Amino acid sequence: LTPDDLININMQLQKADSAVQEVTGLDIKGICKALYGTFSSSEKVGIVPVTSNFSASLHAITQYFGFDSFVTDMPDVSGYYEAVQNGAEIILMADDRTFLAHNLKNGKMANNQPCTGIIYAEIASRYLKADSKDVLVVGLGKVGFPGAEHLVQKDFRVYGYDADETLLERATSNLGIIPFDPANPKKFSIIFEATPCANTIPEAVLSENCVLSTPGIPCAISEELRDKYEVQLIAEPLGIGTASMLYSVL
Ligand SMILES: NC(=O)c1ccc[n+]([C@@H]2O[C@H](COP(=O)([O-])OP(=O)(O)OC[C@H]3O[C@@H](n4cnc5c(N)ncnc54)[C@H](O)[C@@H]3O)[C@@H](O)[C@H]2O)c1
Ligand SMILES: [Mg+2]
Ligand code: NA
Repeated sequence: LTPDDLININMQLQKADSAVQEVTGLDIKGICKALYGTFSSSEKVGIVPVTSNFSASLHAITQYFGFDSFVTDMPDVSGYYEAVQNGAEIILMADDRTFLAHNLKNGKMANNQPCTGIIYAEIASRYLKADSKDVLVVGLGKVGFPGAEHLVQKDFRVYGYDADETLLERATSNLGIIPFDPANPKKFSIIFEATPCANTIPEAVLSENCVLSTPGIPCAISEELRDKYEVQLIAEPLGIGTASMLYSVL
């Protein structure tokens, strides 16, 4: 990582912590502890690079959350061996399809996708100044679906939309979410987006001071629409989802 990148990671996490605290009354750590019922004892976490930067970002992130983390010198299997040999209690590693946390002490394993969906949906659901239990979920994929599922389990009135009609069909029958028509816009104060696309939240769906909790990249909404409605944005590239994985595994 360049000097700029390191500054950016800490800046984004601090900014994310403030935004989450403003919205929910708790920081990311607080959200995680309440979500999972776990507490951190500064567990030793071995981050192993996989050949199928990212790991350097993970190191900065895990240190920020108080973990005793290190990155192995070797990648892949040699790295895994090195991590276990050096007393890693939790292993953190990713290929192109899967990013996992594996707690070797208790056997618990986390997948980044549902962990990210759940925490971003949790943050959204815990908006203190919410005037209803209506929540809009945009994107019902590997991150969105678990997020919507969590909101349903918390007895929220969950509206969902996905541009993939088959996935929308699946979610509407298996989860019991209300299919949302973007052409029939109702106003929401709680929005959860999990899409790799921009401009996915129509203006007409927005109300003033609404919370948009989104792990999606690029941003679901433009800066101009964000400013016009004073949207309380919760958006961070990696750390929040990583914290969710670690706490879910403790
Ligand atoms: N910030 C983080 O920590 C973090 C962690 C994991 C993933 N992500 C990001 O979250 C995003 C979603 O991840 P994923 O694994 O669920 O992807 P995915 O492909 O499994 O799901 C994305 C879904 O969004 C839907 N979609 C696309 N455009 C849409 C539109 N205009 N309206 C409604 N739905 C639309 C697609 O049909 C798809 O089902 C990705 O950008 C990913 O990189 C972020
Ligand atoms: Mg994140
Ligand atoms: Na997006």
